Amino acid sequence: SEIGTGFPFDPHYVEVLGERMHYVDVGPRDGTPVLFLHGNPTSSYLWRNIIPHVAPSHRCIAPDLIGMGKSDKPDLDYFFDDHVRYLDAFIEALGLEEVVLVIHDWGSALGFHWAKRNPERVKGIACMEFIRPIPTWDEWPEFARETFQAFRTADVGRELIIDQNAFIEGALPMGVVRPLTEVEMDHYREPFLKPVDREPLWRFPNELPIAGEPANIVALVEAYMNWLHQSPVPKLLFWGTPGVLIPPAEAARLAESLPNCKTVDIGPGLFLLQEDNPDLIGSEIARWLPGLAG
Ligand code: NA
Repeated sequence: SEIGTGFPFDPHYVEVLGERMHYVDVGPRDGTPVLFLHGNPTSSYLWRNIIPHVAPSHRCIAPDLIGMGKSDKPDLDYFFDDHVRYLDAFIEALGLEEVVLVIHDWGSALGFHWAKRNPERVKGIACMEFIRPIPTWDEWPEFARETFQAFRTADVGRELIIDQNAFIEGALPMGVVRPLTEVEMDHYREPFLKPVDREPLWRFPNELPIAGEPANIVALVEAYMNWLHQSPVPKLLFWGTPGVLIPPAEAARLAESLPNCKTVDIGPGLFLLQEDNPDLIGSEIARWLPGLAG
């Protein structure tokens, strides 16, 4: 597939709530910008081979979430609400008005939550392996079930994620169909070389709305899934087999229940669909974008 391992983007940094957040910023500076939101345990690196399909026709902005990627690492609890506050302010610091969202994992919770609060400002949502309510563990795929249950068990989770760096060395390769190369692994490892900096990677999977907990995250996600269900905004939904957060049966269900939703099968896929078929994801987004103007 010739999947590029390089990250050939000029680094940019903007002051947000007294901290520096890194972001990619390429492509033309008129038109509607496309805002790329990664999740755990990733960063803007996740979008490296999708962005070139879009940059020719649209501005691409891809921030690194606070405590992740090349962004500053303040001493926060790194709950979802921390991420909401920082992204809201990133968005304001960049003077963005209307945007198109391209989102994944916790980047999708952030995006969908920002959309619900600012519906008039989002012209489209491209999403994949995104956060929805997981009412039973039974719907979490077997192969990844014990991994995440352990992440969420008291003290054992921290030892795995902070001490063994398990999210990076274990969960991450598991969530990619193809074998990641060492070069790719080293980019992903980069922000988390020091154990103490791995805090956001532990808090996040403990924020996942699974089996009713944490209750506040469940309610928030349900609220944005309800907004999404009601919203006429154009939607582009990428899915793989068997997936992780989004099983093929869930995508098919959403294909019918979500208004103005086009679904796209990337082929074999787990968690980081971007790593398995970035050419289809990129080119489909690029084809879909011009229609957003009406
Ligand atoms: Na997570």
